[PDB]
Amino acid sequence: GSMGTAGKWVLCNYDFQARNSSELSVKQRDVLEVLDDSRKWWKVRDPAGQEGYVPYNILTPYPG
Amino acid sequence: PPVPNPDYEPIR
Repeated sequence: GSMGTAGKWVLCNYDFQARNSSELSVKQRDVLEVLDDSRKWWKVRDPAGQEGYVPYNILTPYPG
Repeated sequence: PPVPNPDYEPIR
């Protein structure tokens, strides 16, 4: 149920693990919905329904 | 070199 756009799709270049509640656990070759992109860490959502921060270094602009 | 400078307004 997609009401409208707000971010984009970004692929994970590398894997990571959520060491705190402010962050998330993601793997390379996965794609995530960004929500905020104005700083060093972007607010995205996993396909399982979980929101938090991940480093922009492992994120890349996916063409869809 | 992943994990850049610490982000503002955390979830904790």
